[PDB]
Amino acid sequence: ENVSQQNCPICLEDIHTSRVVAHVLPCGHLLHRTCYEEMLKEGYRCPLCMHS
Ligand SMILES: [Zn+2]
Ligand SMILES: [Zn+2]
Repeated sequence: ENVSQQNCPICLEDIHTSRVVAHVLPCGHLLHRTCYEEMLKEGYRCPLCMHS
């Protein structure tokens, strides 16, 4: 399984290490701008913490 290539669990979309487009969460996770709003809206436990 291609786990070496990251994905956005916030909405099952694509994601990459480049944080110029992807906003950095203060816990070190990346998500596209809109998804930063979506996630921060909930303030829920960051699922990305399971994958690194
Ligand atoms: Zn997303
Ligand atoms: Zn985290």
